[PDB]
Amino acid sequence: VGGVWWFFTLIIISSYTANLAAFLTVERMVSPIESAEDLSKQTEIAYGT
Amino acid sequence: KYAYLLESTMNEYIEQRKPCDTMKVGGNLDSKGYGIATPKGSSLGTPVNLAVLKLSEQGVLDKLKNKWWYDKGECGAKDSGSKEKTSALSLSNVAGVFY
Amino acid sequence: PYVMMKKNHEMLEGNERYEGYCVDLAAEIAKHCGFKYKLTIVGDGKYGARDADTKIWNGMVGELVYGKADIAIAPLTITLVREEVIDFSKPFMSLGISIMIKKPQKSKPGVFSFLDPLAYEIWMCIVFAYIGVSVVLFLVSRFSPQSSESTNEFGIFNSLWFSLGAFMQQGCDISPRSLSGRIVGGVWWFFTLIIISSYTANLAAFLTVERMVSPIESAEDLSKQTEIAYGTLDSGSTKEFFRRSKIAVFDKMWTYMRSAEPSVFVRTTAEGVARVRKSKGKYAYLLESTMNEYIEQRKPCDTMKVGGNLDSKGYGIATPKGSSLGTPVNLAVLKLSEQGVLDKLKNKWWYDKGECGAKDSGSKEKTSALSLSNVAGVFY
Amino acid sequence: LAVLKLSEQGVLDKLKNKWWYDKGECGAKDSGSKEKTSALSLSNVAGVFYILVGGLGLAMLVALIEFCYKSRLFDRGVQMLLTTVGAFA
Amino acid sequence: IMIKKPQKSKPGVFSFLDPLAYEIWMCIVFAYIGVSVVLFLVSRFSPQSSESTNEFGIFNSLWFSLGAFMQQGCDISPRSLSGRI
Amino acid sequence: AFSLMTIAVGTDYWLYSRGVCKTVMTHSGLWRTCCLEGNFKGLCKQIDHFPEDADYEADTAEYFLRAVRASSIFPILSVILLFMGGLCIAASEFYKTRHNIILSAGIFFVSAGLSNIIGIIVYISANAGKKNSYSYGWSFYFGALSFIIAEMVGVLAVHMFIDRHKQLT
Ligand SMILES: NS(=O)(=O)c1cc2c(cc1Cl)N[C@H]([C@H]1C[C@H]3C=C[C@@H]1C3)NS2(=O)=O
Ligand SMILES: N[C@@H](CCC(=O)O)C(=O)O
Repeated sequence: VGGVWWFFTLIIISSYTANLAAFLTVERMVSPIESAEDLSKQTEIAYGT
Repeated sequence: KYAYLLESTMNEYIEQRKPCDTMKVGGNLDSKGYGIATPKGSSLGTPVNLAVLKLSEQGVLDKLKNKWWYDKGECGAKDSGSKEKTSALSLSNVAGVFY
Repeated sequence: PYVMMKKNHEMLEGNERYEGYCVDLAAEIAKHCGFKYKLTIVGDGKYGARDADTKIWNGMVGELVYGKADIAIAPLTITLVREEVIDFSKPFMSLGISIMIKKPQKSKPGVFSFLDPLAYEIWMCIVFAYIGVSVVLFLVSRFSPQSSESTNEFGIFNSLWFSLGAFMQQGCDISPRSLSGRIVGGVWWFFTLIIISSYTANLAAFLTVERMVSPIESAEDLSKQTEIAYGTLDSGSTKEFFRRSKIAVFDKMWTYMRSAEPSVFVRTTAEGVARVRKSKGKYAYLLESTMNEYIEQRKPCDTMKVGGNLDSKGYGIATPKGSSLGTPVNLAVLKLSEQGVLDKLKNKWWYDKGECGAKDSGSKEKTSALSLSNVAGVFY
Repeated sequence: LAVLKLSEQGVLDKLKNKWWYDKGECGAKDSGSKEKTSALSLSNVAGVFYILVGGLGLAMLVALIEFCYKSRLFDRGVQMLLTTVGAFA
Repeated sequence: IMIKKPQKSKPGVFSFLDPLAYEIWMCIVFAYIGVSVVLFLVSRFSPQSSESTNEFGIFNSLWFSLGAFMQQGCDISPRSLSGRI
Repeated sequence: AFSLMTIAVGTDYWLYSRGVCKTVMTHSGLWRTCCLEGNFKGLCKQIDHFPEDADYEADTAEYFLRAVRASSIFPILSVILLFMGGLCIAASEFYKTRHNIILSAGIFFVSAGLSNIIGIIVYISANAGKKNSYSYGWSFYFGALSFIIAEMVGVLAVHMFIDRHKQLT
């Protein structure tokens, strides 16, 4: 039980710490509403022509 | 709180030109085209019909498009995607771990 | 999908035989314009580009010059040289030249992908090193000196447990106490420092650059490859578009189309589709924009569209020059554009035949959270 | 004058790379355009395996030479002397 | 000048110690012997339960410091204020 | 463990890869490489450490790795130490009550695996450097099993020697 859970630990931790610098510094945009169908289902905003 | 609708070559011209604080989302809801207009029955209609096809096949309208939308406005983000830089951590990056 | 015959085409005859985009388009024209139509396929098979000096553009336009056909509701490029001989209406689709290539086949899924940053030989030779060190650490620790050899806690099964504890980095409660036993435990510590850190460094590498890409995904990339040859449809306006080349990268493309070993041209676009699939990544084919996205929605989804359109041309309904029928047809193109029908007819034939179902918009982001399918092996 | 014409439009720039490079077949210019990540092979990491078997060779050897010693620093009055020679050196 | 290509270079047998230069591997071993002799000298200062309580001889202090460097710690810990520094 | 190795030294299906058979799949080995799936089939050729476009000159790393490989000194030493270990087992019945030949046996069985494990590595490391989609057959898995069986003998040789001097105790 201890030997396999150690091998479980060695994979999950190394898959965790593989790119931990980038997931704390993601710098992505939110992109709230798009493609005029989310515009059809989110009417808090105002339209204009 | 305000999402404005306009034409495609306006929205690209706004977003490329500074302060560049809007975003073009989605595609074209209805596709349409600007056309050079002449009076009906004019003698100056038929070479005009030929002249646009001259500029499009030779690549002038492509060359006119790459000239004008680059010359006036350039928001810096459109060509800054290739640059990658590294930075230190901040305490704002890991603050829930302290919490 | 412009005009292609029904599945029961041998049973049916007449205008009910053919279907497609233009057949639905020809129904909507006469619905608004008020005539009755009859479909005649050309015996050529080529769209009808420039003639071989004979000047009767061999194809559709030769049927339009000869007075054999009245209108051309057909995929036909509105370019300059076709305009001087026949009339076009306003365009009903917008499309450009596009490079179509093979899939990279760089997907590579796995269930045991956690064993990937080291090879199978090393994961074998780790186990051989694990057993070999564990018995040497035993054979050292149990010699002739209650008994003073009983002071050591190192049986063989404790030696199996010590070498696993050093390799898994967790450490053990027991530790060697003799000078000969600290040599075997000391070198195995140096072994598990390099081998584990080779794993943790390369597993970071296989979790940053795991992606599918094509190396020739741009216009200038395709221009510079003599390995990836490229041709287009014979007797088409695309072939005529490179005959009258202007730009330096377009002139560079026209050099390799002349000096082609062997001849890169095909008689039909689908023959060029079949040529890329037989080439398996070593040949590219430049065809239309609306044609390329229809190839993606068909079987067996082994093509991809790389790069944007080279230009922006269109297809138009064509009449011979000076025809009275064709001026309300020009209004009929503008009507089907205004009531969304040209969108809706394009919404018809490009939606229902989406058997591929990928809708590959792609994720250009590199910071992807690990799915459970990536590391489901260690849970097993 | 015709050479001075062609050099200024860049024709000789256009002619030289076309005949030297494009007629040539060596693709070392775009071989480095793509880069890959591979698994570690045993040819890459074998010196650590060489130290390990070399470490096990030393480990069995010291346990043997000490054992034959038992089957069949030191003496304080001289360890002061080794300190003096050590302090001098 | 024209030469034949190097055609490539294989990574060597001992290529694992390439991320650090050979000045560092000298200075790590010098830091290894430096810490091990000090850690022995700190814990043995003549206070049997006198002078024999600590396990840290010179041969144990070699084994603690190499244990602490290879990321697998050992049983013995300094258990004194000047030793734990 | 002696019989598994002496087969694997003699037999020649250690490696399955695309290669030539007279100078496409091959019955390669330490000494005699052979061939299958061809017009020739079984026309075995004694392999050579070729310098023709190997282009190694005074490469003390590459020359010594291949000279050990061309000699195969580690699998042969894995035989010689393993037979002398078996000679100590035969000399446990005769010349008995000496009790140190049982210690002496377990050294040779463990060191046969140490001769085996680095003989595995100098075979694999000299191999790569293309031969895509190579296979290791089942001759290589005999020596893999000849590793593990020889260790458990060297295990049980020690555990008998434990009981020999606990009898003296
Ligand atoms: N984008 S597309 O190919 O689907 C497409 C392209 C075009 C369409 C309709 C569609 Cl669906 N109609 C327009 C039409 C509207 C008016 C301007 C040009 C014609 C008359 N032409 S277009 O701009 O060539
Ligand atoms: N619709 C096109 C097909 C040929 C081509 O793409 O060049 C035409 O008739 O011009």
